[PDB]
Amino acid sequence: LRNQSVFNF
Amino acid sequence: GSHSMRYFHTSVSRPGRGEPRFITVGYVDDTLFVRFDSDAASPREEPRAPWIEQEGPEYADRETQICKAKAQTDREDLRTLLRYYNQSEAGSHTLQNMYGCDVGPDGRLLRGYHQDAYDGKDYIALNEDLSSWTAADTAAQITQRKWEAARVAEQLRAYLEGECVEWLRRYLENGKETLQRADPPKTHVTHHPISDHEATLRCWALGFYPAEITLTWQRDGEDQTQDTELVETRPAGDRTFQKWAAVVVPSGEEQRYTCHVQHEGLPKPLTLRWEP
Amino acid sequence: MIQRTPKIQVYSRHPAENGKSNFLNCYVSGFHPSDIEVDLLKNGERIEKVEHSDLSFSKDWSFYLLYYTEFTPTEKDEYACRVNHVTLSQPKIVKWDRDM
Repeated sequence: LRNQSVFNF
Repeated sequence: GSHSMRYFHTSVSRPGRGEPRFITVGYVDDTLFVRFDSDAASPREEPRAPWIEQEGPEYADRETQICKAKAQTDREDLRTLLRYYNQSEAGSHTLQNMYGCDVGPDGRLLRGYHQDAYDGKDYIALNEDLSSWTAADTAAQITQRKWEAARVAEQLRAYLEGECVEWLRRYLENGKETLQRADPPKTHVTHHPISDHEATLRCWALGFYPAEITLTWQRDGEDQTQDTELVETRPAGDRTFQKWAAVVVPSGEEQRYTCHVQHEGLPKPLTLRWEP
Repeated sequence: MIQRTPKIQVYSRHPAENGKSNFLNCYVSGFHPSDIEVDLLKNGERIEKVEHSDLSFSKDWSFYLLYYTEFTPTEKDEYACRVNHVTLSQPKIVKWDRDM
């Protein structure tokens, strides 16, 4: 199951 | 045995040829189980192992939505790194990310990972503590400061110790027929004269799974590390892997050389010699 | 930019037996950047409809791909893999050798 969180550089 | 789950992602910009291509694949050990390619006709995360289709269409839609959102974050991140590295908008660049978890035979978390690379070089990695960061340079330090302010490590730690471990255990049970079966190597030694004074002995391992294997040559019981030619383990295309190790031997000294094979699928290790 | 040239291996899925259907593989690995051109050749000519794996990478970030096609080996037919990459001045040809 993938991680649903979104992080930007 | 011990197991791993990994998601891999690659975005490659192509200025003047549309938007960056995004490809992500998931693995349990050396088994590919899901894929997504933004250049497909109707991009969706597609199953690549029979044990994942049983998860249902809500599972597939949630995964497809994550893939589409990561393709978009990656496109924004590629634009950000052009700024952080003072680069022109003309060249092609690459962003890679891997994350996942390793569990022991008892299913307990051994370690978690989350790491990124830009143009093939380390950019920023979550440390083994799942709480602090290693930034490769002053550009990645800007991302580190942003991620420290937003407590990104804590969020990753929760995922890695929680869903990553639980869902890996679930897939290991649902796919136990294949994921928990080690196929031993089928082995043989070949002999090839090179000149009238030397010949090559090649030790083969075929049809094994997982890819991890140890193939070595000994002469009179001494390891021949420096003199062994060892090809990279390579996929056969039917889930299994192949490898060989070769040594150049003086004519008539063949009997002194032994090939040693270690692999999880074997009743126990093999000692082989050139037979005829 | 640091670039890495591909390693290339050409081999069959199952041990080669003349007249028996098999798969011809060309594994390219250890390369950066990811764009690469791979052809499988039968008697020096490009084999049509060759398939390949989805792009993935190793722990050191280098890329790998498997290109493959179904084939029935014969004593007469020669097979090879032809690779081009930004690190190569000209395409590199690796012949299929049943012993490697």
